[PDB]
Amino acid sequence: TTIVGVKFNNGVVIAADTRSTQGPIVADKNCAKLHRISPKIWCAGAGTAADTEAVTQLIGSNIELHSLYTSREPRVVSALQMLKQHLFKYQGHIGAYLIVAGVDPTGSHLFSIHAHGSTDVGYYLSLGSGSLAAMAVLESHWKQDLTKEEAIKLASDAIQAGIWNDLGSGSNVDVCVMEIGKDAEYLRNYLTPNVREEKQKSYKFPRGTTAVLKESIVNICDIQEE
Amino acid sequence: TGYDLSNSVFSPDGRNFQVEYAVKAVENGTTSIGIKCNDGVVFAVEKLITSKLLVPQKNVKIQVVDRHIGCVYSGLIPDGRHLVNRGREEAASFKKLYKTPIPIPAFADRLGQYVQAHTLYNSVRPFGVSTIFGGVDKNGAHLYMLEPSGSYWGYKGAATGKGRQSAKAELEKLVDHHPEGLSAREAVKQAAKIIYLAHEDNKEKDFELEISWCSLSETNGLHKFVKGDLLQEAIDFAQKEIN
Amino acid sequence: SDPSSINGGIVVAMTGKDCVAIACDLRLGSQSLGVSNKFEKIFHYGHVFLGITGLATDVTTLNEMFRYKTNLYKLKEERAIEPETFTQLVSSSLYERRFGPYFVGPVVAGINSKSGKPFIAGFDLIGCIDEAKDFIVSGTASDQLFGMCESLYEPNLEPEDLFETISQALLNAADRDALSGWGAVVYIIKKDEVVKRYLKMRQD
Amino acid sequence: FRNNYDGDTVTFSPTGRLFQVEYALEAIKQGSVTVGLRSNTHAVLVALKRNADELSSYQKKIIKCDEHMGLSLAGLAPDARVLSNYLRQQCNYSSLVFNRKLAVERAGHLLCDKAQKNTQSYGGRPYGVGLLIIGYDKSGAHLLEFQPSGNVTELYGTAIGARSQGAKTYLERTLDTFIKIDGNPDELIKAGVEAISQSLRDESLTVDNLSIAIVGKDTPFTIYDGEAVAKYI
Amino acid sequence: GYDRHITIFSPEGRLYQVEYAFKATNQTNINSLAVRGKDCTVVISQKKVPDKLLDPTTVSYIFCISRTIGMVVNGPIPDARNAALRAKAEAAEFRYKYGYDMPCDVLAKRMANLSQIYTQRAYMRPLGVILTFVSVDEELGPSIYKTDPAGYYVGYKATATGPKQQEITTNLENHFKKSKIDHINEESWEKVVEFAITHMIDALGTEFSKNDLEVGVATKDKFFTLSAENIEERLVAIAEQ
Amino acid sequence: TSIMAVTFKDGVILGADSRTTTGAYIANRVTDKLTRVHDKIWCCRSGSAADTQAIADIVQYHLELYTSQYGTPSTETAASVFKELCYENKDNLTAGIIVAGYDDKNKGEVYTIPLGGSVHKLPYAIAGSGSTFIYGYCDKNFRENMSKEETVDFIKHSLSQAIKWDGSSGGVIRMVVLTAAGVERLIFYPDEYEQL
Amino acid sequence: TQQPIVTGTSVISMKYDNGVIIAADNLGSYGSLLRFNGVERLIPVGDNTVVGISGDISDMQHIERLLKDLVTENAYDNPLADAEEALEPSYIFEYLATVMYQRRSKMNPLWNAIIVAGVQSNGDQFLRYVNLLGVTYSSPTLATGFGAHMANPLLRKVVDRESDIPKTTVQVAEEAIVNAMRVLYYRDARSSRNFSLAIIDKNTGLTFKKNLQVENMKWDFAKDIKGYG
Amino acid sequence: GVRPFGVSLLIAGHDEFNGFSLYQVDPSGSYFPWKATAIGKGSVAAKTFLEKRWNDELELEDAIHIALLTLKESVEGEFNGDTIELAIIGDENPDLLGYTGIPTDKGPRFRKLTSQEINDRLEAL
Repeated sequence: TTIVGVKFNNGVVIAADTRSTQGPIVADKNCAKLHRISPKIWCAGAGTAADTEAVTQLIGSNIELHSLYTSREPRVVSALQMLKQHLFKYQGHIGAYLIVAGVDPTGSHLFSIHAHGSTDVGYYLSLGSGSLAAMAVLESHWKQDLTKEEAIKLASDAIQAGIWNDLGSGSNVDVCVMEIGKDAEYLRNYLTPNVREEKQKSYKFPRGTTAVLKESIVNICDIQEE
Repeated sequence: TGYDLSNSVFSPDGRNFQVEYAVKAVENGTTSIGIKCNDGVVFAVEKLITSKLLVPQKNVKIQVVDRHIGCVYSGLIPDGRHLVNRGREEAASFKKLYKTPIPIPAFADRLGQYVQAHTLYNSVRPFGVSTIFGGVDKNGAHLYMLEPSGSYWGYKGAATGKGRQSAKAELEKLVDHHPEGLSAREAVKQAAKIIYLAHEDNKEKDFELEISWCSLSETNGLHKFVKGDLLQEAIDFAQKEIN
Repeated sequence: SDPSSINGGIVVAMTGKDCVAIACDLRLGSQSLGVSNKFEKIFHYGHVFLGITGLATDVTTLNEMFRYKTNLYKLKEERAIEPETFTQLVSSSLYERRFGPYFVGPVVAGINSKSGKPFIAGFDLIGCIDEAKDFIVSGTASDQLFGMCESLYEPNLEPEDLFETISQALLNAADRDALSGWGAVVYIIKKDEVVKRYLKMRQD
Repeated sequence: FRNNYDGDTVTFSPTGRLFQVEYALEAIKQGSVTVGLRSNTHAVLVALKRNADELSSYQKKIIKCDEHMGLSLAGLAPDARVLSNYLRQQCNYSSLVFNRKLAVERAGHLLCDKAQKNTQSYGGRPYGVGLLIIGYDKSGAHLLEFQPSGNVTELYGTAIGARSQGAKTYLERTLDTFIKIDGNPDELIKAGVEAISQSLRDESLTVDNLSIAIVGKDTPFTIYDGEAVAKYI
Repeated sequence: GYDRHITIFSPEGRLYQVEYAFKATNQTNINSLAVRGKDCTVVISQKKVPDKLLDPTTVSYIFCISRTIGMVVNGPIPDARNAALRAKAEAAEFRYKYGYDMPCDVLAKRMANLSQIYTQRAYMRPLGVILTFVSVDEELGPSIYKTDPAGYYVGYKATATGPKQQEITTNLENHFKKSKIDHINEESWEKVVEFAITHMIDALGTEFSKNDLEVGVATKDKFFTLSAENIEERLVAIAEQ
Repeated sequence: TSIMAVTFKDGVILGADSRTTTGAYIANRVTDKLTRVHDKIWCCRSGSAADTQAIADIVQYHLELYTSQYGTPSTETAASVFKELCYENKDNLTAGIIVAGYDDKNKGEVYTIPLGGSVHKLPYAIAGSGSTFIYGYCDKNFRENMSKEETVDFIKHSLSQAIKWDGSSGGVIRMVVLTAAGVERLIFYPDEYEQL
Repeated sequence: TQQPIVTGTSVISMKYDNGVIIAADNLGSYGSLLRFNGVERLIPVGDNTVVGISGDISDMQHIERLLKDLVTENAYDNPLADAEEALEPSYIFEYLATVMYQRRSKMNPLWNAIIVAGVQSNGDQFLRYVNLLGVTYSSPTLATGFGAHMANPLLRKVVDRESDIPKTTVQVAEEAIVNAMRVLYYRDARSSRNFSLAIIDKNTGLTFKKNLQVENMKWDFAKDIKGYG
Repeated sequence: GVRPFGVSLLIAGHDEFNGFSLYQVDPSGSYFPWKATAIGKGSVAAKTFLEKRWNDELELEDAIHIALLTLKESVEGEFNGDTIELAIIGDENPDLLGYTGIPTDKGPRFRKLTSQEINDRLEAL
């Protein structure tokens, strides 16, 4: 898990790797980790996987409810607040730790939220277990008032340091750039290290290698009225 | 009308008929006055002596609240006594939580919401007392009066019961003589005369004069009944001038 | 022994061209005692198939549970259960016991009836929604199975080819598992019809 | 005015006088006569024990509430009961928690309030029964009257129920004599007998009917009958 | 009639109870005025001057609900107070819930929904007050939202309320057509107050003292009441007419 | 973690560091912990960040209601509302909260609410990791009704020694100056005071 | 379950012929760290009672506030009261005990050890003890914790029994308390130099002597020794 | 003791499975799909007009012009696009999805037509 957040002048860019693991076995080659609270409020989730999806779905609705109720796009801080209280109640057993990002009419934000209930603001943040690796690049190169263009390089390069050092970081890098006044530009598969390669040898079996003891054909199809 | 036979229906009057009746009852109570002074307040009340079998100064109408809020009320005695008792309970919660005595307008607001609900609902009979209350809190001296309507305002004088008419007239001198309010000791004497002339409207039974005060300069901003010699003296001042 | 692995069992699914397969072994054991040679655990709600691994009493419970909920779906909405909606449905339930989760591994397989689109998805104890369309594995011997499925499987398999591939994957893991060995059944599920084949394999 | 306004506690007449209240008072007039009086050091209640017929035992209407408390009823029997058990309850709470005997005055403020709650409420019963409560606290002897209204009043002497005219007059006259008399249980108890004869149409003077209670700074709450009230009768 | 009393639908299907609330909210006879300047929102209400038995200042109709948001109340006082609680309360709760200051528009919507619940409650009799929220809103800038006793609500460019509301409206309508915008002229916050004071005097025909008015002014991040004497500074040029 | 407030002639000055560490890792070096609960009542947070942050939001909304209905809260009033929640939940929630706020009538007021949860007015207050280190240094150097500039300096002198002795203390010394003027921010880089 | 966090220390007290004396140093320690060196642990209620509270400071204020309300409650209803049903040390005492045992029954006490000292309406001297488990006794001499072992034995030399009460004058009693507190400062670390003294005498009311100091420290023995050297 | 909702709806909508759909929901709590329905004072008038001029098989573009005319019988003092709120549920708008770069998610079906847009549609009538 390596997730980054970088403010840039006219927005913010969030990135995280697609590779998913359940234990030391790779569950999914690709499955994006970047989840949609709303069109311009995205977050990427770390922690217990199950909890991260569930909390996003439950809270999602209330945020959607808010939006329509008020005829106005909720604040980035509004999502932040609502998220924080939920976790706090269970004193963090619900173990979602999230980078909350977004743009809204107020402006651009980047926060972190932990299951215990602690918050921070960062210009540039990193989360996951690959936080340590990604940050190091960030802290060595980042300057004040990076361009959008520059944020996007610094960002992607940082995910690469995660990939190579953290086993669970891997495959395609997916990026969502949220800019003031514009539809988020989800850059699906921005980065590709390498992909599945076909095995040298074929594992095609001539028919009749499987033996067939008995057969019963099931009809899920509609029996005649006749 | 049927609005008098079903509480809490919006009359085309805009005020339900029952609530109006409730006000009328305030008048059947005793002349009670309050005087806002320059560093405290005075409460004064006419307590009719029913008979010789009644026992001096033992069912006193003046009631203590908190430790700085002086309270007296006119109309249904049973209704008011429950209300004063409700009031302490509210103040109590306020003290524990915020670790501070209740401001007098805080106290008025809290009471205000309590009355309001109990008229907006069918189930709960409208209150039918007017309460004179106040004393010396942090923001100093205040005199407020709480209508059973649930309006309350700040005042510089209060008068209620039957003989309020007499009372208001005598209160106009106070303001002209001093925008400040009269000195708290001297206002004990004025207050007796006001109750006594307004007992010429309520002479049919005997009466006893009961005064109290909460004053920063003569009470240290705690509540006390004025008793003994100050009280007996006050009666003479009044007796002398109405002669 | 955690309650799931008392009863183990395995499920392995693959997509092929215009078809899905869902297949399992037939061994039911509790510990050292094997209890029944023949025992099913893949059920179907309409054209959508669900096999379920794990703790046996919880298997039975959830199967009823879902049968109940899916009945209402087809009646009220006046359309067949799809795989897409069904994946969310399995997920919702699983999460409600966060603490003390159902000790099961559900596996969806079915074809969306609106475009023929082959669909498989898996689940663990805690409601993870796994989107691998290549293959999905589940049970105790999930780890074994993954290792077969990753070498043997190839993108794009003819229906009759896919049937051989999955069968060898199920069979060899079976004999390298303890809590499996007895018999097998493969559902090969196509948009037109279902052929269900009881295989002949080695038995202890 | 049957039904309509003043037919239920919530609904006001225009003037705002409940007609029901006067009826609850009427229940007291229908009630057993009792005369209460005091001196500084003793409080003495005299009550005629009503009976249906000869064979029915002369029934106590003076009820000991506590060791140092007691009450007498005139009015509706069910109401008196719910109230009396409550008197007992409150006195026990204070003794346990706060050490003290429940003061007589302070118990009355609560009793008032309880009556007003039923007047606020939709439904329920405003208590339709009047109670003469006597007690010995650290303020010495007291005598209250509890009204169906709720109001509690410290009075030297009062009488409620049937033909109150003769005993009230009698008390006004002898007011000065029994209040000076202290340190004499026996004489207070005499004053009180003499008082109840005036109220009665000489229905009975029997030892068998009059029951006298006394609580003060001297005697605990003790019920006196037969021979003990034959001294003074 | 029983038909008058039922909280449930009347035979007409338009409540008698609702028409009644509308009667009520003109018992006090408070003519109030609220306009939108460029960057300032002015609210004015008659401050009655009673007898000396009451203090005049204390008597008010303009109340500070929260930061930025003020409320002018038209219709009886005890019901005003009842309502007032619920609005102060929600502004706080929203700030807790959502971690940002509540916008004007959202507070009015909440209160329309509570109004409607009141006629569904049998016991409850509907509140018979006008709540007009004024603010310098977070996004929208100067904002006026007027809420009816029934529970209808609508926004305003400018408004007046009272039995004599009609006269004031006309002046404000024609003014805005000549000015060809919806904002009272001048960026300056001070002189817009004075244009409001003046327009109130005209319509009603009665010159009001500082004693007879109260002036609440919205700026960025405060709603606050001016001094008695501040009012006078405006009033003096105007007063000779 | 080192936090402090020190009264002076014209009010009170709130100071804090800003470096918060998780294990050995510095999680954020620029953490804000001067949190406005009221216009001129601010609080300083130490202990568990999660818990103090929740606490501070609850109090905050409470003082808004108090301002509107009952009139403006004073520093004492605030100290009680912080106390009561801290006390009943002394065990579940860890809290080292300094409630300080400025009345023009009583100048600067500082009240410390320890874990146990009690109100104690002090001329100055220290808490967190770094307070043990400076406990005696401050007593030696305490001066009542001092100049505003001397107050700035003092905070700076004492905290530099906290950083030396404690490596989790550090980052920008932020300040909220409460005097009648208003609310003023000062920010002082490590670069200045560490070499000083 | 309440567990000690902030701490308090010994309270010494005794009966004598016309009243009682209670004294306690002024500390609110946080363990080894003597955080607060002047948190006044004696809380007078009227002149009638002075209630000495040791153990947690947090609960000292909880109870302090209960007492503040209790004064107001008493004054409600029959306010011409002043010595009748008006509060006594016993009234106060009984209330605390009952709450305390209910707190212990929810396995979460208020963690204090308390001595109520004062003079009844009769004039009789009152000294009665109650603590967090709910141990109740009265004794001519009473002390808590460290005081129990050290300042109690000297008190007993004087007021050995009931009969000795009259013989003990308020003057001897005054010497006795003051001398004893010096000893506790010498050999307990918790104990500060500052102490407060409160005398409830039936005739002179409350005489509350604050901020007295312990002097005449012994270092005459310190200078004799140099140990091994 | 709780009165019926004071309102009767049309819920018009679009979903994938059952295409465009048109409903009425009655404050009773009975609902019915229609080809065409209108409600309010001018319900009589309108329904007959739609019948004459249109049937479902006709395209949408024609119906918008038709609907304006129908509503125009109702009131003729002002028909300006300020006082008239007109919307369509139709095709997706992948612009208004608002998180472009993912195409598979359906955009919003609903698009509310501005006053200016109404005025364009008035000169097409």
